[PDB]
Amino acid sequence: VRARVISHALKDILAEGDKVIIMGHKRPDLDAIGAAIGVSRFAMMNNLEAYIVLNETDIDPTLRRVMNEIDKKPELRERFITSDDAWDMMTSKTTVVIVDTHKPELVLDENVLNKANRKVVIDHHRRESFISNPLLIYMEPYASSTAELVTELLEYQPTEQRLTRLESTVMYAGIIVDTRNFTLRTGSRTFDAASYLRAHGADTILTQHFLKDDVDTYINRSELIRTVKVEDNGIAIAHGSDDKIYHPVTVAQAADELLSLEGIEASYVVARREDNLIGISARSLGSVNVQLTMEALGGGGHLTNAATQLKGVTVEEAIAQLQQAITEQLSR
Amino acid sequence: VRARVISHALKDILAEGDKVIIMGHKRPDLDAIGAAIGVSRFAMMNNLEAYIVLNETDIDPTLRRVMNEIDKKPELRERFITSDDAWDMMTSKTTVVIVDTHKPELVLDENVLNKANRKVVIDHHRRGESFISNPLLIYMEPYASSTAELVTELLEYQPTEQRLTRLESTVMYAGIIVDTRNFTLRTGSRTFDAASYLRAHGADTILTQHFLKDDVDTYINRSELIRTVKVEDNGIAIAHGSDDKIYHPVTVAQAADELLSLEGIEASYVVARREDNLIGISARSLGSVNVQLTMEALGGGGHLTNAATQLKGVTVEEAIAQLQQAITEQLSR
Ligand SMILES: Nc1nc2c(ncn2[C@@H]2O[C@@H]3COP(=O)(O)O[C@H]4[C@@H](O)[C@H](n5cnc6c(=O)[nH]c(N)nc65)O[C@@H]4COP(=O)(O)O[C@H]3[C@H]2O)c(=O)[nH]1
Ligand SMILES: Nc1nc2c(ncn2[C@@H]2O[C@@H]3COP(=O)(O)O[C@H]4[C@@H](O)[C@H](n5cnc6c(=O)[nH]c(N)nc65)O[C@@H]4COP(=O)(O)O[C@H]3[C@H]2O)c(=O)[nH]1
Ligand SMILES: [Mn+2]
Ligand SMILES: [Mn+2]
Ligand SMILES: [Mn+2]
Repeated sequence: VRARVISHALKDILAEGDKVIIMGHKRPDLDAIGAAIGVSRFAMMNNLEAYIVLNETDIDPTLRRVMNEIDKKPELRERFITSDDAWDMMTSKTTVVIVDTHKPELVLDENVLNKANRKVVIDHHRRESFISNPLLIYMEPYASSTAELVTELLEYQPTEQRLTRLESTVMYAGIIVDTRNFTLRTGSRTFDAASYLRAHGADTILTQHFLKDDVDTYINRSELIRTVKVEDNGIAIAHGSDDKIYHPVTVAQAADELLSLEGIEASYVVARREDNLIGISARSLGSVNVQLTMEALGGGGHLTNAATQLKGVTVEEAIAQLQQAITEQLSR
Repeated sequence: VRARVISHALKDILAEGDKVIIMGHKRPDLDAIGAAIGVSRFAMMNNLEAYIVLNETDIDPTLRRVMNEIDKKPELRERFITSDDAWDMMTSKTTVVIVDTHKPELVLDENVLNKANRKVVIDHHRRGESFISNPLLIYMEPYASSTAELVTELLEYQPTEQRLTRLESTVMYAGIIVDTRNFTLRTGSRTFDAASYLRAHGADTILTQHFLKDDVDTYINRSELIRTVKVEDNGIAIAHGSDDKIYHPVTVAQAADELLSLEGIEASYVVARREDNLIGISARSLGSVNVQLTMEALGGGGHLTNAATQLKGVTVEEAIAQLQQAITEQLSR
């Protein structure tokens, strides 16, 4: 429906410009990069000239692995340009496309954004702040990702110049990342888009390769997990020893990983973050609402994803406050 | 369409028999069960009479978790019958459908098969020497992900008044997940089309996660093999269990497997006390390093990516040593 008209409607909004320039959000992830690459391709399909804005300093380790493939094995590189090159090349008929974000403060380059007279916003979140006077707004909160939304727009244009395998892989990876391998916000349309991409060469094992965790993170993550106590009621608590500082990501990951073990519906992981700060990551399948649990300990978030931080306490005191909160939350 | 043709042809063959009996392979997995279920929904969509064969001895831990949900929908629970119930109700007009196998000695009940007059076969394996005798229809597709994927396609072309239920599509979806290791093996656009169809009918991802939860204890175990690894610069990794401890062959195989999922690892070698006298080596590789050669050269063997060996007498630290030496060997040309 929307996806039907908006596709053709925007090859027109794009047909009316010298070039098209694409920007994601700062610290681009694979949804951002894949969505941009898609749109890149969507424009090329109408022989429109397209470039994606990326600076050396935006490219993190995960993205770095991607870009190495992009240099070693295609000609995808040459469509990536710096902020400067973007500015020094855009007129006022140049269409800027914003993918995977809607707040201007978050756009990869607010200057390249502000300069452009013709703005379009493709994002899959819900709407305060927002881009000024956009020629079009494709906001669809129920998609899994921006890469999904762009995938189903590709399916209307000149079938001629097809998605490369590699472009497909990266779009695919963005979907994998945002859905956690098809376990979150996945609808039939996610699978429709995954079908389309896989039809065009999307490599699942290369996708695995971009995403692989490292040894030390596994080891550190499992240190927390081997301490878990699971209650009959499905609540599970793991912890780090009070004398050891854990990186807050491996704590978040531990909490996630536990949701994949039998009998665990909600996970809480407690570990020293700083010299006088304890962190707790909470996670659930949706039966237990871990937002309430974190809010009652000074944190917050969403029903299945939440966290909090506590100062001055030892690991054991925070666990105590944690149990107090849980037993209070699930008294019946 | 081919599947449209097959769908419609199967409708005739099922309707002209007097009822349908559905049977997968021995120690059925979620795919065989998902597939059988889909076939029984297919039948119902044409007010045919369908039964799935399943004995209580034929239900592993995973499957029991699944039957636990099925018991809540009597309509669905009542479709499953035992080998006996099945034999005593077969006639000459009864049509038996084999799912997820094509090998007569792999069928769940050889007896029920042998009494079968009218037969159908749907599988995603490739033909071996043996084969179901004189089937009325054959829907094999060696490149598909699962029999659940194939059955799913056939479903798409039938009356939709009494649709595939939420619970039915969930089990079929689970079969696809097990067979493809969560869309990481032998997955194709058609696999995603099946998945989309299933998901459109309420296939529940959380419940599927439930069916497939790992054992806490076994996570921790596999964890302390992986915890031990040392990865050389060339991407060869070596993990070991203590020699005083003893590990399940599956814990070991899983550790070696799960090491490949880590960054910068081309090949894994896990080594742990397999008995009291014996030591075990599991070896895996992305596809580059030649774990076969390494293992063959230790009185073992397997395949380029998946090989292994056992060594009786030695103790781990020396088994590790024999590994280093054999590796150092094929490595330096
Ligand atoms: N009201 C309130 N809410 C809070 C507070 N602290 C955290 N939250 C909220 O609760 C969410 C829980 O994630 P986290 O456990 O703190 O843990 C962090 C972080 O450790 C985790 N994370 C970061 N990178 C990764 C990753 O590569 N993988 C995984 N599995 N998790 C990651 O996700 C979280 C960060 O993302 P967020 O979207 O911000 O998601 C946060 C955030 O929305 C707080 O003091 N007050
Ligand atoms: N020449 C020679 N070849 C050998 C020897 N041992 C194994 N092989 C061959 O190479 C494969 C290596 O797997 P494994 O590490 O020994 O590990 C074992 C076993 O631990 C593992 N396994 C057992 N259960 C499971 C399971 O539920 N899941 C998974 N992923 N693996 C399992 O699969 C392997 C056994 O099944 P196979 O299909 O036969 O797979 C074997 C077998 O084909 C040997 O001593 N000499
Ligand atoms: Mn993003
Ligand atoms: Mn996104
Ligand atoms: Mn199968």
